[PDB]
Amino acid sequence: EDRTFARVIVGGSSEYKINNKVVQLHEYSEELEKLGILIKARNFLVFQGAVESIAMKNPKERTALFEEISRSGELAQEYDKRKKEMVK
DNA sequence: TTTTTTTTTTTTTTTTTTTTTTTTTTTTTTTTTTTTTTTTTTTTTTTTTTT
Repeated sequence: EDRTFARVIVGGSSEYKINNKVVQLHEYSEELEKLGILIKARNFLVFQGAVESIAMKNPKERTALFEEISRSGELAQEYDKRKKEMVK
C-alpha cells in the first residue's frame, strides 16, 4: 500500500491532508507518532551550521530534548501540582 | 730629574623615588529571575461568491 500525506497553506493557517482528505493537525500527528517521529523533539535534522551547536549547548536544552522523546513532558503539571499540595 | 699643583675617573654612600606585594575594602559588570509585551498564528463567525 501507499500513503499520500499533504499540507496546503491558506491565509495564515495551514491544513493537512491524509489520503487526499482534509484532516486536522492532531490526528495527522498521531499517525506520525505511530510511524516513529517526534516533530517537536527535533532530533534528526541538522541545518547548515548546527552540527557544532549540537555539542556546545547548555546542558538544560539537551535534557529538554531527552525529556521530550521519552513522553515524560506531559506529566509535568501533575508533578508540580502534587508538589505544591504536599509542601503546603 | 724631581717636586708641586691640577683634573679626570672610579667607587661608595645616601636619599628620594619608584616598584612590588599583599591585604582589605568597594563598587560594577555580569548573571539569573520574573514579567510581560509583542507579534504571529489560530479560530470562528461573518461576508462574499458560486451553482
